[PDB]
Amino acid sequence: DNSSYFPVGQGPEINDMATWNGRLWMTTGNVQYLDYSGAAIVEAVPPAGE
Amino acid sequence: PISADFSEVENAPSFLSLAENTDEVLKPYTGLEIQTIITNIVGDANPNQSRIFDQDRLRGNQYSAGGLVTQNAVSAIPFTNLIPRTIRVGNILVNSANRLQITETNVSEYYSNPIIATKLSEMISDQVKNNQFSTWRRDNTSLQGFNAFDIATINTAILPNGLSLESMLLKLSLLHSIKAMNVDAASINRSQYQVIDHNTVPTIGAPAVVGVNNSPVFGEDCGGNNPVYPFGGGTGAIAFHVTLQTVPDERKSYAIFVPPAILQATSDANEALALFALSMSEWPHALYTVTKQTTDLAGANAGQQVFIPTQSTIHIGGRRVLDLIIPRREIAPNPTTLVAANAMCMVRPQAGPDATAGAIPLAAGQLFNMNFIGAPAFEEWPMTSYLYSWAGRFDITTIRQYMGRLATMVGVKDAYWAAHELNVALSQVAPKMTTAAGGWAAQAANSAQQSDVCYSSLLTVTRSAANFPLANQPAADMRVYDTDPATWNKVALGLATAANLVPEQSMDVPFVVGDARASFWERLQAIPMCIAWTMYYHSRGITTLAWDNAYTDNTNKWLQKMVRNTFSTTQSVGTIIPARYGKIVCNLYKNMFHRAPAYVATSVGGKELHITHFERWLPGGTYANVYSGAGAVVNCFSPVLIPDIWCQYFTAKLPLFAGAFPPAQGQNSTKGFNSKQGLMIHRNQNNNLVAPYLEKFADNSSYFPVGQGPEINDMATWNGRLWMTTGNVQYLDYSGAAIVEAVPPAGELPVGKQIPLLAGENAPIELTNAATTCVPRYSNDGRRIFTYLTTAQSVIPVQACNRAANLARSCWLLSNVYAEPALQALGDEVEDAFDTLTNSSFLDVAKSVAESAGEVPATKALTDLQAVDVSSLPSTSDPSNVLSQPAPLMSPPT
Amino acid sequence: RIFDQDRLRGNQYSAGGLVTQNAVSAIPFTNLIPRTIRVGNILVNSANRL
Amino acid sequence: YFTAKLPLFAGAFPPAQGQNSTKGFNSKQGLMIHRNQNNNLVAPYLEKFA
Repeated sequence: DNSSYFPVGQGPEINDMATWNGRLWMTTGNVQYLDYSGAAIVEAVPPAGE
Repeated sequence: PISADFSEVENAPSFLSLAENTDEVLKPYTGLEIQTIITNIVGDANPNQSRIFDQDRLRGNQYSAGGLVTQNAVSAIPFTNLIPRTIRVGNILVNSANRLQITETNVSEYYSNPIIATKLSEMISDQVKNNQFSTWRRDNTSLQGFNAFDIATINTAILPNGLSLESMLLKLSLLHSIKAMNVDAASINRSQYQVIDHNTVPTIGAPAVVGVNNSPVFGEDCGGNNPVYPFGGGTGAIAFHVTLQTVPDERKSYAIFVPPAILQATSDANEALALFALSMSEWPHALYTVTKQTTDLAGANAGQQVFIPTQSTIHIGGRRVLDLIIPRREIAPNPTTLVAANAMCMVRPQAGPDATAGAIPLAAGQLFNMNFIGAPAFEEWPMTSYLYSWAGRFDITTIRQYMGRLATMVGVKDAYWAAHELNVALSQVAPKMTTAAGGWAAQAANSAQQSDVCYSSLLTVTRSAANFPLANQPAADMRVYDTDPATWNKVALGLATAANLVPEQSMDVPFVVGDARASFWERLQAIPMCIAWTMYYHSRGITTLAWDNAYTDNTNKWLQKMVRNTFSTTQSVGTIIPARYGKIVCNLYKNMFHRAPAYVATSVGGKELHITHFERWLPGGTYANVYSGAGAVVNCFSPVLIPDIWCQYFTAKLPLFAGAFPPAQGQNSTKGFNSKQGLMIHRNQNNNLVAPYLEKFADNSSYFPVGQGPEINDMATWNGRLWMTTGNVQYLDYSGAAIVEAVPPAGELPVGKQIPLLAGENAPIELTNAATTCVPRYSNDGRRIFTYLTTAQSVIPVQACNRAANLARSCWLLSNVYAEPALQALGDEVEDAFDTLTNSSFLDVAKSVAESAGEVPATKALTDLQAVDVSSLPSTSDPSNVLSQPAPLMSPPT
Repeated sequence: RIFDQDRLRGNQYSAGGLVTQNAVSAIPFTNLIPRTIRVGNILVNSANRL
Repeated sequence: YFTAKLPLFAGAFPPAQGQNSTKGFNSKQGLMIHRNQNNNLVAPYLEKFA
């Protein structure tokens, strides 16, 4: 129940293997930081691949 | 609950059964009981994702008396706090013609849980006594950055009462309730803007703006950029002191310390100081405003409406001027020079980010010039202007952390929750009803009747009679506790403690304090209060004009008692005592909702008693009454505020006379009670008037005997509702004469407020949105009132009482559900993984602090060793004890 | 006032699902015989034998 | 109307009877509501794998 907005008072859970996979996606040269619908998030983002 | 068949209404509980004392423990009413019924959100959801902007109505299918079904029928949530100062008129937004609402509080000292001096105080007295052997004036007694001569004078002459903290927590809760409007429009109800202005439509996209002193009309701006108190009309004064010596003699006794434990955040602490100063000066310091974009019902014309929060107009009296005594950064000799002072103040106060005009003008961010001995001149600021500047800077999320540190010093859980109960009780408000035949009505735009409003207690809210600042004070509406500066100073420095003051964790702060949903949730907490007060006033038949004159009248001895006992105007042993019949309403609440109201203790001679907000109202107000469709007043009904579907769909258990009319099912529809129930029909000299089966005493009292009034009897009241719900009742004397009270145009009943519809909604039909239970029985001059029908009109209903005929009625098509309580704690909280990684350490360090109130690692056994003459230490000859109440024994005869 | 107590009264349910409130029916019997009948709003002599 | 026995998802909607008309299954049945980034779309209780 945390798929697009986290439920109030809760945040992401520790899970190593998922973080490992996230590093695998990042270490490719063209990662894209978006949300569940595929829209932009409010944080500033690196020029692509940095 | 809604009834399914006549078998269910016939087996409903009697009123006396629900008013019995109940002994069991019960959970607090968080308002989420109503949320899971009128909303998509069962269980949790993020407020952003839920759009509770559209979750602001009761919805359902309705069944008509004629057999048709009206799908997607609707009803407004009755309560609000916003007051329009600019009403839409003729599709064009314009200035309000009517003066603003006001409220008054009776603040005072009362005995609280008994208080006792701490070990730290004993150590201080021993330090002084030991110091007396040496001709050295020395500063052993300094604590937390305060002067040694100050800790000595804060350690003297304790007051028995106890400590409250309640008025402090009121001011904080009112402020929070106002800043909670500042969040995005997606999570405030649409209806909340249109309870009083039914011709406007708010826009979802843009958040509301919270300003100060902006109002167009009746001088509501309190001097604008140059401010004054809205009520007194004056201007305050505030001064900061490193030490108590620089305080002028006229007011060295009223000084308050500002403990270092607040301001410990690396978050701006100059603001936390301002919010400590705000919570002890007089409230309101200015009239807050909520400006919101809105549009015409056609969507055509757009504008910025102005609103006044109901929290911003209630007067909690107190202190115009303050001396705030700031902690010292570095232990040191008292700063005879200035640079020794400023570079050693733990915080150096400065004005907030807003400019002000008038005498002593303040540029934004201006710095206060510190007070110290031998200074060239004394310096102070007006406090209305000092508070005007920070007024835009507070917000919900910072109040949450503030109160989170405040909780660490003193427990604030139960006290805050009770203060929040007072908040809801005094701020939520609803417009008076319009009589009609059908399901909707509203008063003419920008009329005096449109804006007239009432409390959850069915008492009307008073209006101002002249432009602000008000020249003269209104009567008190309710009485609250006060917070003594003296024992505050004692408690903040660990020198004193009480069982209600035990320190708590920052996580214990109740959920409303943080959330953006809090406005909606306050809106939902006032309904059960009206349900309780409504069942109370409707159990007896007394009319509005009759309550209105009751306190004084000499026509009947019973009526004077019946009002004198509902208000809190009694005392014993120097403390407040709860109203005698407020306990009935409290019991009635506990029995219907299976939830316990928040309470606070009063110590009568050391015996604690619980006061609830049901028991602390004061006499003076007019009672709630409906208006005609033309605007003429109607006196004849008992007091009413809300449609009875609210009363009957949200209670776990209910009184019999108030149950819903059952659905048509084949042959059966509705039915009435007869002589087999102990009842009997009234007849008079006229042969064309018929009154229902009623009590047998009804035969022998055209006038009630003095010392006596109408008695509870559910079934006769039910029959009275059956006569009323036909479209053509007649309200008359035992003889068929007209009563003195003003009566509705024929066949009309009070009905709930109209609001604009969304696509797919339908308006409520017939009596689906009316009040029905308000059956008059006691006239102003002591007569009974009878509901009559003509003979031919009378035949079907009487047979319905005899169970030989059926009467058609409308109903909601809604089933019954009532949840077990959603949360025990009164605070939301969830383990994170780190909470589990670091569990036990927190669990015992917590308990090791809760017992550690007023403790230090040095014990008397160590500090004895350093003493010169141990036998003469006062801690030896005076072991400390809890002070008794009203006062500790003195001068005993040996 | 049993002058007005001269009918069967009650609610009726239709085959189409509507409810007709305050529906009525006459008490069938009598003994009085008019010898002057109202006709055209104007009262006139009876045409029929006793 | 012509089967001796039938699958549950295909049964007829029940007749109105006094208060009751038709009703739906919830989390007590093992189901749960779908929500997305949009705040103005709601989907029924469905499977948990949904």
